[PDB]
Amino acid sequence: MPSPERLDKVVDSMDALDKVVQEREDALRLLQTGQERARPGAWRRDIFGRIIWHKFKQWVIPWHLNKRYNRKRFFALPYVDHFLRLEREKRARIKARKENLERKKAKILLKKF
Amino acid sequence: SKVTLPPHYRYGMSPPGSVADKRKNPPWIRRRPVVVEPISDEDWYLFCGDTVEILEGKDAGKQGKVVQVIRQRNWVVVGGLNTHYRYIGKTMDYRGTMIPSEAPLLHRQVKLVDPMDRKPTEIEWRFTEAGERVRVSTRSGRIIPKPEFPRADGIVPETWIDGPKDTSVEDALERTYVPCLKTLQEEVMEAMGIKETRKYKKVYWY
Amino acid sequence: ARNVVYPLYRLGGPQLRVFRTNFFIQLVRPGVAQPEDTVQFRIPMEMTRVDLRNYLEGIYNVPVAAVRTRVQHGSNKRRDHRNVRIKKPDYKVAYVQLAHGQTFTFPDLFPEKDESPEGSAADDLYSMLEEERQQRQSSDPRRGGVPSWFGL
Amino acid sequence: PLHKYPVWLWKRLQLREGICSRLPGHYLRSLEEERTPTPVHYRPHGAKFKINPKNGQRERVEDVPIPIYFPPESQRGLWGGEGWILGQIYANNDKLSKRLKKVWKPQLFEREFYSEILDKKFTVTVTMRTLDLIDEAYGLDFYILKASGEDLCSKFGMDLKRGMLLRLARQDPQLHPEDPERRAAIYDKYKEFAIPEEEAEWVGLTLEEAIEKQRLLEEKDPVPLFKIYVAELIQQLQQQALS
Amino acid sequence: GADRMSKWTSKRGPRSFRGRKGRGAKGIGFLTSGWRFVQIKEMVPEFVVPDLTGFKLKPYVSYLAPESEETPLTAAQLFSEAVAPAIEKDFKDGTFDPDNLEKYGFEPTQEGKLFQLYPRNFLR
Amino acid sequence: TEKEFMQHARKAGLVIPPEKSDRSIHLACTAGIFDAYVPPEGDARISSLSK
RNA sequence: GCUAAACCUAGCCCCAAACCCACUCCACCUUACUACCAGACAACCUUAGCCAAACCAUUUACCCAAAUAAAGUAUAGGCGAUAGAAAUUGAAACCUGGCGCAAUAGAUAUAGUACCGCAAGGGAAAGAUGAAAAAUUAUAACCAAGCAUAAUAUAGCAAGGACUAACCCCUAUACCUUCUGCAUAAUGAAUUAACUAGAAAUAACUUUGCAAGGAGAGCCAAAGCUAAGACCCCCGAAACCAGACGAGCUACCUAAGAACAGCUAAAAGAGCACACCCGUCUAUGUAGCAAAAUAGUGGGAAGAUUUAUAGGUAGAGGCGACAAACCUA
RNA sequence: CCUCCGCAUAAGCCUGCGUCAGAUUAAAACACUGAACUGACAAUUAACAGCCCAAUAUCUACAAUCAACCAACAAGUCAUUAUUACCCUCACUGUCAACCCAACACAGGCAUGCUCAUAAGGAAAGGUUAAAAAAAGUAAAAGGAACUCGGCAAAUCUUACCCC
Ligand SMILES: [Mg+2]
Ligand SMILES: [Mg+2]
Ligand SMILES: [Mg+2]
Ligand SMILES: [Mg+2]
Ligand SMILES: [Mg+2]
Ligand SMILES: [Mg+2]
Ligand SMILES: [Mg+2]
Ligand SMILES: [Mg+2]
Ligand SMILES: [Mg+2]
Ligand SMILES: [Mg+2]
Ligand SMILES: [Mg+2]
Ligand SMILES: [Mg+2]
Ligand SMILES: [Mg+2]
Ligand SMILES: [Mg+2]
Ligand SMILES: [Mg+2]
Ligand SMILES: [Mg+2]
Ligand SMILES: [Mg+2]
Ligand SMILES: [Mg+2]
Ligand SMILES: [Mg+2]
Ligand SMILES: [Mg+2]
Ligand SMILES: [Mg+2]
Ligand SMILES: [Mg+2]
Ligand SMILES: [Mg+2]
Ligand SMILES: [Mg+2]
Ligand SMILES: [Mg+2]
Repeated sequence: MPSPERLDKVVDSMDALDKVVQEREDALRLLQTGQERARPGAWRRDIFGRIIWHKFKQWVIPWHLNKRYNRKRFFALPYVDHFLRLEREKRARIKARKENLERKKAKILLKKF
Repeated sequence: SKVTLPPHYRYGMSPPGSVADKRKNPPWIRRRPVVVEPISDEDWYLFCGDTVEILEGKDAGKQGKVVQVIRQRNWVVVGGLNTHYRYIGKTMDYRGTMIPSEAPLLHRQVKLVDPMDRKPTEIEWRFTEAGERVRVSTRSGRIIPKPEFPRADGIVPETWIDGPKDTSVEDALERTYVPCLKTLQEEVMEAMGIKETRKYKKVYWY
Repeated sequence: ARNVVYPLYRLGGPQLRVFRTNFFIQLVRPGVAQPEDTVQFRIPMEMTRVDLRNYLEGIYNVPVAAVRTRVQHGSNKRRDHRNVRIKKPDYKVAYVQLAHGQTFTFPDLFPEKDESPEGSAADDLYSMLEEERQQRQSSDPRRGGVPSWFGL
Repeated sequence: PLHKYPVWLWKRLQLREGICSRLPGHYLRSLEEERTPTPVHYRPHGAKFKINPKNGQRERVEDVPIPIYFPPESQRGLWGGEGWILGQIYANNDKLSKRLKKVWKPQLFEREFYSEILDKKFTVTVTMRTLDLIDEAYGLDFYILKASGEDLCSKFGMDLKRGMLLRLARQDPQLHPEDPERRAAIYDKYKEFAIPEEEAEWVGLTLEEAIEKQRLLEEKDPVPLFKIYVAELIQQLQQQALS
Repeated sequence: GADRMSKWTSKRGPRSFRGRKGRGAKGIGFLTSGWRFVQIKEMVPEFVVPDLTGFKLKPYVSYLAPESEETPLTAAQLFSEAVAPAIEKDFKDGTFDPDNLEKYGFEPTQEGKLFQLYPRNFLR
Repeated sequence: TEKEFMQHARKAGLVIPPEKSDRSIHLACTAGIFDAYVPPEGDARISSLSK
């Protein structure tokens, strides 16, 4: 390609324009409604016991009579606490091994230098 | 453009985005990394463009200028001083033209020299009370300004000529924004004359 | 626009109008034989026929007659070093045709290699290399193998 | 690695976290009380020390509870301190035979009661011990209001208790006007309790129901920042003008 | 065995699966009882392209443009730039009323006008 | 039973310094000579002091 | 000298401290990686089993409240292999490492990647020059198992005694083990490199220290008490329970379809016979084309026949025109 | 020379003998260069089958087998009415191939239509000599089961008796 930098320049220019218009929209929404993130939702717990942010899909009929939305469960049920504890222990082991690696690197740096 | 580098990639003079770099260490070999001095960004006094001096080596006590700096392994090169010998053009029946190539050096082997007396002198970072941050000497108390080096854009602004697809300057700095309580969509709709009579009914969100 | 949640249209609602679109079409030269009226493009995976017609008649203002698109599946067989398949990004090519019977060909952006400006940081090295090649290539088989440096 | 807190303190940690920490003090105390119930399926020992035969030496004795099971039919109705006992029974009352498993079931009598505080009849599959406790407590309302949460072992009992407490606290007209003397006599008969309104609403609720109620009370739609901005602006202009 | 690591496209299922999968295309209508498509003209995204006749602005900026500091455009700056002068003007004379604020651009609800911000009725 | 041969290299020096870089080469000489000196034809005959 | 041998770093295990996290836009409960439509039913339950008592039917620490002495005391226990407290003096806040290792070790990990089954799941080796590879230089070579350089020369468990010289002269039945007796024609072995197999109490022995007292609370004592040293293997089965998975091959059932030339067609769960369903025999191979094949001689082929699609019946069972046949070789 | 094959539909990962450079090394059971390859170029555009049906009440016993004689039994594969509301319209999934399941480029297996051999498609043989042995094919002066436990491949074309 003769000049590939022009493509990246146009890309970052359009990204900056998108960021500017999004910031303007957010400022106008805060000055009018006063709530961040135009996509509504709430913190709901799924079956896997993970605290995720469920996004609304915007339906026509309400939720108390829908057939497909009622099949979407939102409860942990006492059988995922063990899996959550095991995941927490695994992440704790990961963090401890990372801290041990950092300490070993610091010791090597202090020993050689 | 944006390629993810390995966590233990060896920097060997050549930039990561080159054919020789991909030929040297392809993403398949994980050789022993080289531990370097953990130098911060505020203590890095030597730049690219200022004159330096080789401490020891095959030609100690000589002066020279730096043309490229490396912050990953603290590698600096001198403008045709501590160099060796190699060959550029090499074929299967004829090769020659010996062109010397520079060799990188460490920060412990390079000291900054003041242009007043041309002598090696340790330079510290003394924050001036005027506002800016420059380099002040230690045993001499002298100031060494930042060397003027061309940026990586490869173009100087003292002779730039605006092209066909390049705008001027009196239009990019023209105050045309009017702060109001109107969205961009409705504004560009009412500015072009687009009207709408019907409204939007009630909708749920779940 | 792509990757944007579309508003739910109600029976009798306003017209769905988009201002800042997020579509990137690519004019690709046809590989096989094609007539003079059929033009081949490349639209993203989130674009239909009427959307392409409006995009071509609103910006470029090109009279479009018919649009026939299809999905192209990229290759997936190239293996890396750790024995893993490499997935190629897919795309959707288009085949639009003009309306007023106009003709359109694909010019070349390349036959113009007449450039020889002043080169000091690139052409000088090549000039030195070719001069050395012309001055060194002077072997003599009658010598046998003795160097041609000693004048004695 | 090792944990900082034991595995039996995570419930207390979650209660002391954030959303579960905004609960009132009385509700948290009633939840963390944890008191042993009354012996039903076993006779408790008299004194803490019992003189056993064969050897003239005193030894300390203790009364251990019986792990009983509570089916949802117990939570729906009003049962006593009994339930399902999933234990084991030998053959001919001897340990030198076969160890079989036997599960006892209480007796259910579908009767009909009449609450004086609520003035409404309910059909509850009552047993025998519950009827005995009602007869000893001189009515159903007294049996419901005197027995604590560890004695009903049912959700309907706690709901009835909370309803009676709210009716006695709010002083809401139970029956109807034209005869306030009956309502006055009913309120005077049940005057040895009178739990305040701010504490009677959190009696018998579970953890999930309490969290839901606290979230509904602490809902509050986000107020637009325009009002706060104009308030700060008018305050600043008044401060810069009056000086 | 069959593949597992690859995603589920539209070239894997039999005759009963080609159709309901798709490639994420946005529907602009529905179907009827005669195997026909009822396309609604109010569901297709209409591209609004303004006129580009007298527009003197190139997509590339010249290198002679001076740089400046970068700062986000928060809501407080827009408020103090738009509504603050009008409020100060109407209060300095003696006619401001904290009961009505609909004359400054504030809307108590979003169900009155068309382009709502919190539910976002406009596409992009 | 699935191994191949590695080590893929070439023995030829191509161009790579000036391909998208900001560091040139500081030479110390040139290609050939500036102007070729033409000695006199009677140099061997007049190899004395002067004539 | 070819084959090929070593070059340390991703880090790996446990301590002390600290409580650790989860939306950039879109998609994720139906055929997850799918924008858009009318019955809201879905958790609340003694775990079991192996082993031991030389069997085994009672029994067998595992129960999640900090040490110790009491104390392995009273007790429970086919009163036996074992289990086991309580009452009681009491329990000094804060400091950043390895008398552990370096790719057959240490997490399996560069990774839960390839590969196997529809499925749960199982699951392995990787990377070595250099300050300057923008130094493609000339060197640093030298050691195991396999080879040429440099084949054999009569005789003999490959060995010893020897002489001026390999053979020629004499003697001499490989290695560990269940076994009285093994090279026996019993068991194991092609080599090299890495790895792999004696962990511990009461009572005993020796040597310091103190002493009718010893011992850093508790215990012992008619020469005792404290401390130290010294000591007791590895691998290899059929069986049982608990939590999840399978009728896409095969057994049965259900709903909608398809298949069967021609002749004799006696009206037919008729005959010969294409395609088709199964395979009685010969010959070929058993590391083959194939972890069940090749041609005919074979029975049926208008019906108790075969088949494309979708669903259901699964182990204390499913199914069964009953072979203890089948339930992914 | 074979065609006991091929072309489409049904099921199936989806780019798997088109071009270019490398073809020094690497996979062809050896070579050319290519069905056991590295990177770049783009194929397939629907009309084919799907993506389906606004409700309230009500209606549907005289098969198919040329369906016209006759004849049945296993008693059977197809249909509407009254009312209310609705005149915006052509979007989406694939159209390549020498291909699937068996660890494979396997003498194994796969549902329907088309001429049941043709207009589809491929090569039992690398060369040299004719060792022994083995396997697959034609027949033989006289006997035609006298060899073998038994008619065990084979071709003639084959009757009667007994048990179940
Ligand atoms: Mg035993
Ligand atoms: Mg105690
Ligand atoms: Mg390892
Ligand atoms: Mg391993
Ligand atoms: Mg050797
Ligand atoms: Mg001898
Ligand atoms: Mg041994
Ligand atoms: Mg043995
Ligand atoms: Mg023996
Ligand atoms: Mg032997
Ligand atoms: Mg033996
Ligand atoms: Mg052997
Ligand atoms: Mg089946
Ligand atoms: Mg059967
Ligand atoms: Mg028949
Ligand atoms: Mg037949
Ligand atoms: Mg039988
Ligand atoms: Mg086709
Ligand atoms: Mg096979
Ligand atoms: Mg042909
Ligand atoms: Mg051949
Ligand atoms: Mg041959
Ligand atoms: Mg004969
Ligand atoms: Mg005979
Ligand atoms: Mg025969």
